[PDB]
Amino acid sequence: ARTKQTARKS
Amino acid sequence: ARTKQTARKS
Amino acid sequence: EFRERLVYEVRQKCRNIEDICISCGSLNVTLEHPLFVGGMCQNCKNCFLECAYQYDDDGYQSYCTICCGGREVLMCGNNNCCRCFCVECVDLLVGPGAAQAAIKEDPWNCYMCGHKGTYGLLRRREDWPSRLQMFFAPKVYPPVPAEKRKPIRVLSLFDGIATGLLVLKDLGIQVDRYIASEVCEDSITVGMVRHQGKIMYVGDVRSVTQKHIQEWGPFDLVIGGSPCNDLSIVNPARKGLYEGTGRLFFEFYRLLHDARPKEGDDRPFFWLFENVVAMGVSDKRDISRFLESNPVMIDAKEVSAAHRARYFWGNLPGMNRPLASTVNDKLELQECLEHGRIAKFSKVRTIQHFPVFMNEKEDILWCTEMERVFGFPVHYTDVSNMSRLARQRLLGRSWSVPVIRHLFAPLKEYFACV
Amino acid sequence: EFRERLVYEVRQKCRNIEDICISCGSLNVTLEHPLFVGGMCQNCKNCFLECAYQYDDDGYQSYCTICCGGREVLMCGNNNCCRCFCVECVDLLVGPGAAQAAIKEDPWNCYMCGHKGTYGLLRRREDWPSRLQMFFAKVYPPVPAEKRKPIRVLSLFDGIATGLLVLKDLGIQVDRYIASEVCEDSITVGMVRHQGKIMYVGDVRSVTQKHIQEWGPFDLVIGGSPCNDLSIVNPARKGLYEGTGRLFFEFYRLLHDARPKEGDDRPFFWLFENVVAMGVSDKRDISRFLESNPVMIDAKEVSAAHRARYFWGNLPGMNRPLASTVNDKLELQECLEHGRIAKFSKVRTIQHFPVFMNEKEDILWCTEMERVFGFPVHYTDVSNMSRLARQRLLGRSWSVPVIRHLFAPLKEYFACV
Amino acid sequence: FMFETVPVWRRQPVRVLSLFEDIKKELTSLGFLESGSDPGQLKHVVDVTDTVRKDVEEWGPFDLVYGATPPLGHTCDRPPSWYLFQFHRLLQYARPKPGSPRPFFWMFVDNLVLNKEDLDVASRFLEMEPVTIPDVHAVRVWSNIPAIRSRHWALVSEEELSLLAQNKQSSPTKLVKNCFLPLREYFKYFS
Amino acid sequence: FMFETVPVWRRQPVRVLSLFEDIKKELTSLGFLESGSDPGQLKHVVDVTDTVRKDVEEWGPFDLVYGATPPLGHTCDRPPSWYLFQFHRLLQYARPKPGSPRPFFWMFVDNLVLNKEDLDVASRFLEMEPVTIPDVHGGVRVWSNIPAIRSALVSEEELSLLAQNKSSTKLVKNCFLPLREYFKYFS
Ligand SMILES: Nc1ncnc2c1ncn2[C@@H]1O[C@H](CSCC[C@H](N)C(=O)O)[C@@H](O)[C@H]1O
Ligand SMILES: Nc1ncnc2c1ncn2[C@@H]1O[C@H](CSCC[C@H](N)C(=O)O)[C@@H](O)[C@H]1O
Ligand SMILES: [Zn+2]
Ligand SMILES: [Zn+2]
Ligand SMILES: [Zn+2]
Ligand SMILES: [Zn+2]
Ligand SMILES: [Zn+2]
Ligand SMILES: [Zn+2]
Repeated sequence: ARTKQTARKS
Repeated sequence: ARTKQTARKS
Repeated sequence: EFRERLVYEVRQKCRNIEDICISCGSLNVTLEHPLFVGGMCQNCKNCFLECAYQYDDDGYQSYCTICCGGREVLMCGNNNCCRCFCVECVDLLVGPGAAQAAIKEDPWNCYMCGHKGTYGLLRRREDWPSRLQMFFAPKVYPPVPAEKRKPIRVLSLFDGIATGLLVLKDLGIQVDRYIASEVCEDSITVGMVRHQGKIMYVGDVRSVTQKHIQEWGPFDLVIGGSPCNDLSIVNPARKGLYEGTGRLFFEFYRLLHDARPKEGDDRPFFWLFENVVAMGVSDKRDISRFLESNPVMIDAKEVSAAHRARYFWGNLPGMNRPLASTVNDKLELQECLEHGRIAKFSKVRTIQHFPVFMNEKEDILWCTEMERVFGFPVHYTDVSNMSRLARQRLLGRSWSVPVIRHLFAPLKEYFACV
Repeated sequence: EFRERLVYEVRQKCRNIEDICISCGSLNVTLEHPLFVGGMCQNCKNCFLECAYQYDDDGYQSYCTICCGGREVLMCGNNNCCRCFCVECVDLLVGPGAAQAAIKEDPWNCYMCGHKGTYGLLRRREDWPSRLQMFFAKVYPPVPAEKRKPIRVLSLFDGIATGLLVLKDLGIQVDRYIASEVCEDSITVGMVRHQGKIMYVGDVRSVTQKHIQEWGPFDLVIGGSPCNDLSIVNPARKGLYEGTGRLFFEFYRLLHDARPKEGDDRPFFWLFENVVAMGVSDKRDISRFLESNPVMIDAKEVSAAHRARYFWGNLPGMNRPLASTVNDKLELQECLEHGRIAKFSKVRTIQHFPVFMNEKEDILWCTEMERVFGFPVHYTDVSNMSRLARQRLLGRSWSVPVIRHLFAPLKEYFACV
Repeated sequence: FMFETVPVWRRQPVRVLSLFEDIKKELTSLGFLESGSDPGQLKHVVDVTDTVRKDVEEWGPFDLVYGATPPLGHTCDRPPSWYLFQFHRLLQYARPKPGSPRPFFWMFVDNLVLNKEDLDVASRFLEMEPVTIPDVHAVRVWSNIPAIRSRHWALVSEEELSLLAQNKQSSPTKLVKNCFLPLREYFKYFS
Repeated sequence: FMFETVPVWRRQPVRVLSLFEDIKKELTSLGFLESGSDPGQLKHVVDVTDTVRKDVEEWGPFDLVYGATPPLGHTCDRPPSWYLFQFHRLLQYARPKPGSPRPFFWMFVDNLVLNKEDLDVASRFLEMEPVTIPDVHGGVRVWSNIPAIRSALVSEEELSLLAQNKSSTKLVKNCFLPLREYFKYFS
């Protein structure tokens, strides 16, 4: 499956 | 190394 | 990574999964997770409110569908589905190494999608649309399964510079039709150019008949914000809801009615009407009376660089939910300015008259800067030869793009993706 | 594919490589190939003129370095080098399968670069800079790829910074870009568009030789002074020696000041532009002072405007023919916004309203004018300047694809991004 | 005529929602309401401002919904459009759910109070042109009730009505009384 | 003073390029040119319009380059700036290649013909302010690298009126004196 990395918050 | 494809000409 | 021993004990048949918060592993279980089997603590519910319907520029969710956090996620292969699952969630509730198994599985289906519901101790809830419904808080539509979703059909009244269409695009929602009523040439122009002829422009909203509504084919979404000048209370010259352009409100009220599904037709349908918070009291009440609902108030400041407080009546999912700022957004006028110019304030005020310092001189906002304030892509209103005056006016009337993005986002769970 | 049988006889020591056109395998050998061993037919030379210095958006050559054609090419790994070699050329002159072997060779060097000068039946000529020079007709030899550095630029009467824009589009590294200008709107455009990088000085008449010296060596000096008092169709024209006409001479001064001394053989280039519609003694006097004659280039060939201009300078190959790359927009229609329709096929600026829009006769939209002039769309959407001001700014500027044509061979003398 | 005629013994007393004017009188006169004085079959509301759909639903089924602008002069607390919009709003609350074949009629009457823009708005919102019915020598009627045009009369150009309006002195109006006649096809007669 | 003084027996006759006015005889008067009538050591051109650097090179080495605007009234076929630009151009053609230590002098003289803007332009192109040397009994400008010209009130208003009145030229003869340091004297 495709994979990404999240944008950290606050 | 790297390879591309040319743009056909007028 | 704090729940591993708790979930260990969950599969050890020593702890109820429904007795644990499957999001953060808190023991402070209050709610049940709406999508899956397990408990939920309140803090995770708050997070879930801010985050669930946040999507990135790839059109996939910004964060994990379970924990509304997660550092690395698996995107979902199935068509029109946008969910993600962080590796970490999966390497617990499903089984260890299940994550890499989905990573390596080129045609992959997410657990909201796969035919059966068992995927370890993780199980999909059958009544979850209704629980989802309640979580965000009467005729309410359940979310359409990913494969059945289709392009949205849109009626947009008083369309202005086509903010609606822009946002739907930015969210990657497939748009079958976008009929728009407008009468201002400059705005029509902006729309025409910016969306490449796709908008079916009709004229005056007062020329749109029920027959028209019917033959312009079923609509999935009706939206609009009538002129506010005769409503806005700070205007000495007010004509009020029943005169001037105030009464254009009622045209929305008419056409919404015409566009609405009959009772017994349960197809998803959504509507959004916007106007200024600075109106009369009987005005606001009469609007609420006619749309049979009460407005939510949203201020752009939360998510843009303008003080812009507006009322929004409608039935979009989760429109009460808290407003979150994605990093793309530009809080502070400075973020919006051109180099060498400096911001007096941190937010522009439109519902010092010259908000900028440029080399000791006191300057107004540049149209490109104003575009940036309002959340529009820069140069969005650079289209014809209309005056600077006209381009200002156009941007003055429009919706704050990130506010509307917020309102439209959960429509993704009901319609088709690009 | 006409040369495969000829090359067999070339390697069989039955035909001289120097007796065949190594580009197309024509037997009509007239010239020698400037870069490599072999003959060249005239048609291929014409091609070589149009094509050699054509580069794509990747910053690599658009076509093969040998044949100036080729269907699939190998790009060059070495730094700052931009050449390509089609698989086909390689699969003959070097050896068979050498091409795919180079494809597979992750850090690869092209034959203009590789340590040795012989590479199969293909071997590099030693005097090739001079042959290159003469082919395109004090001259500087092309600097080896590893040695190249970022260009240093003096740009007088810079306008809306067309110079810098084109240098960026060609992917030429720019060390510095000092620019003289006096119009606030244009300065602004430049500032915004190139993100503060331009060092703005003021009036050209404030620029001293001392200044020229402390603003550090320049590799390229460019400019086009105001044409109003030069233009012959202007009744009120004041000519080369009065009005703004004399601003020409400031270019002439600063060029002199910026120029290297004899015995300093470092590459140096200059370009001055003005209108072809000038007086005769005017044009002669400019030629006298810059000690050269202008080339005339019209945008029409490559843009959608009739724009005929003189260009004095020493840029390589500036006599060479203009080619239209696919990116370019010939025809006003390609430049119009949808629902608008073009009367003419080219705009004319050195009826009065060139557009039909719903039965009425409309003027060009600034965004359309931008499209005509080769600028990226909205390039002059920057401040709160009037529509009049934005139009006038676009009125004065260089045709972007003409300047791209002029600046392109600088790539063989300076560093790449 | 859009509904099937009911057999007479099966017919039932009309139920009316009467919105600004009151038609209790002339509707009892024709025999539609029983002369026995009940509130019974007719509701009259005045300040609908806070009328909700649920209210209209609980004031029982309505077979006729009636509204009118207050006659010239006296009682215009609200602007003439307000009558049209508020009317329209409640009308939809009283409308039969689909698909109930039951007969449902409505009428809105201007007592010559709506100007030209207001007239256009009424006509677009009620999806028809009004019938103008005159005196001798003064009222406009929008309705789904059949055969309003059952009897033709004088032209009465808008200028006429305009001057008729102008006089507005000495400071109404059952010229509309006969229009309710075809309702006898579906509803009970009394006396 | 920028050059080393030459010993007298080693000194050689000045070579002069004289561009619009002619200095043949005040330079002969001072002993720089021999009164014997040669073309020899001085070249005088007038319409340089088609003068190329090759010409200046072939009219032999020049130790002094001189130019001046034609005096008021009569002879201005060309606009007053033209004299400065053409001068400046031929001057660079005449300049010694670097690094030739050889002494090289130049002078450009306005006979009160250049207005304020033209003056600014000259001063800027010749990289200096001019010395103004005046006409005296009851009541011209010079740019040069020759020493002690900068060695007489003359407000700009004075010159302005002086110019205006003059319908109806060598005060500059002495300026060439220091050239005797490097060049042969005659008589
Ligand atoms: N009769 C009419 N029919 C349709 N639109 C009208 C109208 N009268 C005014 N309008 C338009 O209604 C708009 C309301 S302002 C709302 C602008 C829009 N939301 C945006 O995002 O830009 C104005 O642009 C105005 O031109
Ligand atoms: N004294 C001065 N010093 C420097 N620039 C000047 C000047 N006087 C006028 N100019 C400028 O010279 C320009 C001439 S045309 C500029 C064209 C430019 N190549 C472009 O691409 O836009 C004008 O922009 C004008 O403002
Ligand atoms: Zn939790
Ligand atoms: Zn997770
Ligand atoms: Zn899925
Ligand atoms: Zn050939
Ligand atoms: Zn090739
Ligand atoms: Zn190379």
